[PDB]
Amino acid sequence: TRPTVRPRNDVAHKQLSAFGEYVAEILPKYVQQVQVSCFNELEICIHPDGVIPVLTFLRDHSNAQFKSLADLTAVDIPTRQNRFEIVYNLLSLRFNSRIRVKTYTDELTPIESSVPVYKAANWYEREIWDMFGVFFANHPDLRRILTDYGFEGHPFRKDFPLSGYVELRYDDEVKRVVAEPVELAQEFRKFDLNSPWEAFPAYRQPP
Amino acid sequence: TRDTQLITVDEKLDITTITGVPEEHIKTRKARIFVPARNNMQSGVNNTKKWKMEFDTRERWENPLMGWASTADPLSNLVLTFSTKEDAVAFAEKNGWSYDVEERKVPKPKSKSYGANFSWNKRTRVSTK
Amino acid sequence: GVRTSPTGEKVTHTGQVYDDGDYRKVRFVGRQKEVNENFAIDLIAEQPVSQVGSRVISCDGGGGALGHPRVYINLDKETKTGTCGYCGLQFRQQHH
Amino acid sequence: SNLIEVFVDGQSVMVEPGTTVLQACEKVGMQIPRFCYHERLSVAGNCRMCLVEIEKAPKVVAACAMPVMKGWNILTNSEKTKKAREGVMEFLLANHPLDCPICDQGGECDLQDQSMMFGSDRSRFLEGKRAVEDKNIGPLVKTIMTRCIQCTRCIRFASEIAGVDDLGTTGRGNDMQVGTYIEKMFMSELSGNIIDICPVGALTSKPYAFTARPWETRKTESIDVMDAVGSNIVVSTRTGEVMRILPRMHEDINEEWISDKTRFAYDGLKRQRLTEPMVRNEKGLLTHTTWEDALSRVAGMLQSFQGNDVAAIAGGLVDAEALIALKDLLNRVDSDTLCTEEVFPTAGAGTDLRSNYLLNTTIAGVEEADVVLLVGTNPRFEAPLFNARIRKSWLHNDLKVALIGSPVDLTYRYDHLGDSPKILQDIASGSHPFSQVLQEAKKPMVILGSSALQRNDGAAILAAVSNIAQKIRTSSGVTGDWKVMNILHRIASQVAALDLGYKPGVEAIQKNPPKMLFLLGADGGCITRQDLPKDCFIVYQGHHGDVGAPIADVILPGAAYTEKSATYVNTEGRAQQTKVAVTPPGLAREDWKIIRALSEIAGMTLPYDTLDQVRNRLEEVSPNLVRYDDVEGANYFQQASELSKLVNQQLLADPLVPPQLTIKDFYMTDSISRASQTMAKCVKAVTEGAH
Amino acid sequence: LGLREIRIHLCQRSPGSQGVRDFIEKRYVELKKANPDLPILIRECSDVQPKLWARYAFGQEKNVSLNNFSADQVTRALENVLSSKA
Amino acid sequence: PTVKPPTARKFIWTNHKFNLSGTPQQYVPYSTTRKKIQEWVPPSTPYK
Amino acid sequence: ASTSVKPIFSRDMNEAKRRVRELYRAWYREVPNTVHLFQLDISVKQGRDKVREMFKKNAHITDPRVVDLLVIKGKMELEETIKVWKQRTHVMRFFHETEAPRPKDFLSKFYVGHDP
Ligand code: SF4
Ligand code: SF4
Ligand code: FES
Ligand SMILES: [K+]
Ligand SMILES: [Zn+2]
Repeated sequence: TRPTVRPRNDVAHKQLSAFGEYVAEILPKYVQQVQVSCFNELEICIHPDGVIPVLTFLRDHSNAQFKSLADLTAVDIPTRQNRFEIVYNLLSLRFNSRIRVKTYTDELTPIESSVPVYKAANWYEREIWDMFGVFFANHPDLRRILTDYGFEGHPFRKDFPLSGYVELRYDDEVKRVVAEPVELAQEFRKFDLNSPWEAFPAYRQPP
Repeated sequence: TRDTQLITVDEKLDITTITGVPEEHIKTRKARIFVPARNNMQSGVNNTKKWKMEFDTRERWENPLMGWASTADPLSNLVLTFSTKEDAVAFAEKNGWSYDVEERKVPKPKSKSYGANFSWNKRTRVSTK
Repeated sequence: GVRTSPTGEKVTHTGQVYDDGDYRKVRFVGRQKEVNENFAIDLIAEQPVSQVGSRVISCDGGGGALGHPRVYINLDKETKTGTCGYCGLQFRQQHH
Repeated sequence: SNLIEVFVDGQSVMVEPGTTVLQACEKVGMQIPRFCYHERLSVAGNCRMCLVEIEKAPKVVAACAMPVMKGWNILTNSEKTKKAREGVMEFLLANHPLDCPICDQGGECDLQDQSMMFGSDRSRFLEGKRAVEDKNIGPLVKTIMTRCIQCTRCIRFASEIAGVDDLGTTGRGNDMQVGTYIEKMFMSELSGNIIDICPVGALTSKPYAFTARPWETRKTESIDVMDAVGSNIVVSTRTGEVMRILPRMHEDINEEWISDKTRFAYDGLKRQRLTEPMVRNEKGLLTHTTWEDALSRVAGMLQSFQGNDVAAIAGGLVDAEALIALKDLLNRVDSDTLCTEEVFPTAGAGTDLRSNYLLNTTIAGVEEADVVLLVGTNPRFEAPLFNARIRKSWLHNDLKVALIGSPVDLTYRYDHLGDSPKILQDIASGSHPFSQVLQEAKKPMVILGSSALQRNDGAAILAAVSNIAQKIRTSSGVTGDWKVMNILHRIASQVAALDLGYKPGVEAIQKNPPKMLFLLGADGGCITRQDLPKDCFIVYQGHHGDVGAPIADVILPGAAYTEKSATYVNTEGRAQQTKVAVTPPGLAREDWKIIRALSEIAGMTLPYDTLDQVRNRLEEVSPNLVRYDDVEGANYFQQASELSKLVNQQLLADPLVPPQLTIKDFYMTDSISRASQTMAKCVKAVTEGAH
Repeated sequence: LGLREIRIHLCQRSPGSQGVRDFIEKRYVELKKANPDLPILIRECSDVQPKLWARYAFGQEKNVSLNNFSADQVTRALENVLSSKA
Repeated sequence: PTVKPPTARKFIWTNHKFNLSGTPQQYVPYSTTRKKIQEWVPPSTPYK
Repeated sequence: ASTSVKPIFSRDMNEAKRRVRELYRAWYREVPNTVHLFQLDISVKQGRDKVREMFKKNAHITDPRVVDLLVIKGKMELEETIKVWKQRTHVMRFFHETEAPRPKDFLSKFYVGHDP
């Protein structure tokens, strides 16, 4: 085949598609959309009420057995009404397969903690709360994990500035480290890099 | 539908108090919601598809040591992308930013005729090719 | 080359020099103003013009792939030399 | 029902007859690659980059020129189309020079970008390349013609848009060259636009050369103040400095063009700038001081004078926010002598009715007119983008143009009726034969230049022109909604001042000389110290030290149009606002904030502390001033004509002579352009020569 | 202490400005004759409630809403402004 | 270099220098560009 | 409808207000220990006035879910203080001791710069 072109795997594509329909048939109450990517990754998009039921089924069902929570993160998309996309990446050692489960939320809508299903989720959900400000209901110990104590804001939101709002220095008069509004000797230089010509016709959107 | 018992909230959605933004950069800022103009140096139109939100420009000054451009504006580089004008307005309102909206400027359809270059009795006849 | 201002400060090849009342020259007291003394504008001017026997000549700066992108220089005008946009070498058509 | 059905990759689209294949693809959001095609130029069809496969047709067609036929399926992504693009891109790059690192187009080059998206990734061209001599066409446009791809856009622009036929092709085949053949400078008020349309680095801005790369610039969308057209622009800045001015498309104003003064005079913003407040010392010399001290001196004088003892003149670049602030301040000492340098007759309605001083037909309405009468104006230099609109209609709508005044070169042929103003009497009465053409016309348009109203008999001329307009409009021929009478302004601040109730001209100040004079950017020199009492206290507020500043007692450094968010109303009455691109230099301040600060020191605090509040104030004086990008129609031409006929004034004998007769008078007309070193080179080029 | 300026704001099409429009078409010319040196700024803008602004000495301003006024009510509103100072 | 000497150039230092930090020969940074905005200079004579 | 939303903890403002008052009491009683434990140079009165100032600035909220998140964040802040996860620098960051007072009147801002 073409030496520079990634080869397609049509068997895995068909297997993942069939299992995606399988999941959607069993949990119609929650599954909103199922898709398989051209590089063979299965995504299950669900209503946020289905977090615990869907994850529990995927972990415990005999034909699923997704015992490992590889990763749990969020994505901020300000143009959406529910700006926060919550992404669960699961691994099945029994069937040597991965699956992605996605749901959504806004700044004020809690999501149910998945710690009951995966104890791995404990710190991942603290990170989502810290970095995105998404609240997780019934989390055993929800608090910041990566930011400074007393830090204000959620810095992975698309509208949080790259350099933040405050900066630190040691002040000799008060004999301690103090926080002050950020000033930069050199402002970060924004580059406009996007070409004005379309690159990928296959992804064109209706006018 | 749901087994989760919902509540009714008629309040206008406002999240200023829970975003951590300093008071200065909510009330004294002006957000501009617009579709970027085409860069006239090129004919490609692919950078005129989405709505953008930017903020009012503030002072930049020269660093005494090197002459670099310094700033005290934390929002000087923040540019948000939106699918529609309504999405951009909704985002600005709930964040408490004052804003202006500029309507999209679509080029108007033109009447193009190659044959017009060779008119028998009209001024569109070209003197050269 | 390196000239000096009335205050005694050296002028860089970019023309920079603090004027009389600029406090910023205090940074040089007890230290020095780093200035590069090989002005490229003077050095390239010392080079002689190459006489060639064609209307178009190409320059890659010498050394092959260690030079600059290869460009072709038109030599039709006889009122000036053809200069390389990359390295500044000059060419002139002999006879024609 | 005339629309036909065609398909773009199988998706149905309904298009009107005559639509090209390229335009059909636009409707479904697909942009065909192009080089020679430009939607505002005549079709050329020579680059062949737009070639596309029609389903079942063995030969590819030039999408930019081929009319689409019913039932055609356009395959914009088939192997046949993609191979055509790769082949054409290969030919374009064979002789192109390896110049991207040293070429200013790099980073915003259609050849670079379309090579990436539609070309191959490597070369199989193993020969030597063509090299071409450079052509000198003036001090604004640099030429590196080895980069030219012979798209002929510049030739078609110069011929069709600019009305100049100096650019052509010489030679044949691979040695075909774009240029002027002889040594000639392409000096036109629209010349700089050939930089934008040229898809490659062959034509570039000489003032801009080597200073920046496109990705590193920040774009501030703003408005031009070099004339009263109100051209939309993008101000490119980098690390707090203005780098260049580019056009910003506005179909109803400047389309995608700007004048050379708009494009290149920005370098005047870096010279002769007022950066600190200044007062006169004991030796009578201006010396720097603090804002506290300068305002206290001004506030002390303002508190001791009232009524006609206080007056203000507003120059041509003042914004509406500053104008209203100064008017409110002077009103609080019960002074109404708020004047502008640009005269507009106050006889009859005067400024009571907006229709009396606006371009009522609007700029875009020129394309619907079938006759235009130009009176006492050189629109080519007073409003270059408005003159380009007239040429566009002359070209495509076969518009008939007549001129009363000096016979200037408008770039299109017109009918010269003479220069005496008495011809206006003949046309009104019906004696003149051109009177019949106006009566025939379905949509006549009569344009009177603001420059012609600077004559001492301006009221007579305006009455004469209004008489012609009203005899036509209220009669068979023109619909009720078509507006005939138009004023063409040349000063960016004039219409806003008139909307706000300023007195046009300085006659009021001459009648009752004041003891305290505010010069708000007033650099025309209409009022000098020889026209004022010996002890007149003059306060100059502005951004350039030029004419007003040398004679002032206090200088208050204001901001330029690139350094503030300010409202300007163009010649049509359309309100538009600039945006801050860079903050003002040194200690300079936003102009309305200076007046607001002054009022607080003087104990007459104005009731607005923010920009939004002073704009709410603008709405209370003239509501249209905050309706941005909207043209508000003005009526009551009959009422204006009734008041105009009440006092009969006699025209003067001297013929109408525009202040600008040749291009040399175009470049320097205000403080910014007079400080521009680029504009100075332009004057030298057109006067002395290329040498 | 007297009147300094008059401004009349109105819409070009709204029925709430119909009376103000009638006043201009019928009576403005006569009003301007009697008051040759008084600024009477007529400013039309779409979708505004009609108003009469009167500016007196030293920057004091009064506004009177003219919404749904007849041409005769507008006349009397202007008469009060012209007669009574403030 | 006694066997393969470096290529000679007119601009190469003939006198190598060691680390000058902490001495009067130390490098001191500064902006190499010229002033960007020229300020207006008032006339040196009284108005009248 | 779109106004039918999922609550966090409180189903209405009266339930939310109870949580606010409980948080305020916890902070009010913590200040004396914080001043002693972190050996601060502020008085207990200064600390408690700072607590009151922080609660007042959010007095205008009428959305129970927003109030819920304010209380959730306020309780996290309290836990950081009580457990001594914060250091003295973090506690003193509420008082901005090294920041000079920025001017607030129009004239004072006019003299110093361009910002409103
Ligand atoms: S015109 Fe474009 S492709 Fe040609 S040298 Fe310049 S940047 Fe490169
Ligand atoms: S100079 Fe530019 S616009 Fe003119 S023909 Fe060449 S590539 Fe086209
Ligand atoms: S764009 Fe059609 S041939 Fe050039
Ligand atoms: K170009
Ligand atoms: Zn070279």
